[PDB]
Amino acid sequence: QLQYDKVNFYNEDGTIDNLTMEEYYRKLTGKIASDGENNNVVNSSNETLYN
Amino acid sequence: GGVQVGTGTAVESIVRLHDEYSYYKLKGASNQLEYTKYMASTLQEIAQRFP
Repeated sequence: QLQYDKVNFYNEDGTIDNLTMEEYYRKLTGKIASDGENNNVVNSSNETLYN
Repeated sequence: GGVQVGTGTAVESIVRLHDEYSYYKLKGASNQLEYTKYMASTLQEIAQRFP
């Protein structure tokens, strides 16, 4: 049953945030990925510049 | 002595082909060319930001 259940984490924002660890992995990882391409789009924005 | 003695020819000049009317013809050409060329560089410089 716990495998279904959403449970709360005691986080740096002080939250007790009902959740599945899966989504935490999702939200943690997806956030990490977002940074990459966004920057490397900026690189593409930059390569409009430097060239 | 009743017979002709001619001093003949003497030589002096240092000059070149000219027209004052033309001189400012060239002046204006530079002036307007200067406007457009600088205009051009700044134009595309800004337009260059993004294709």
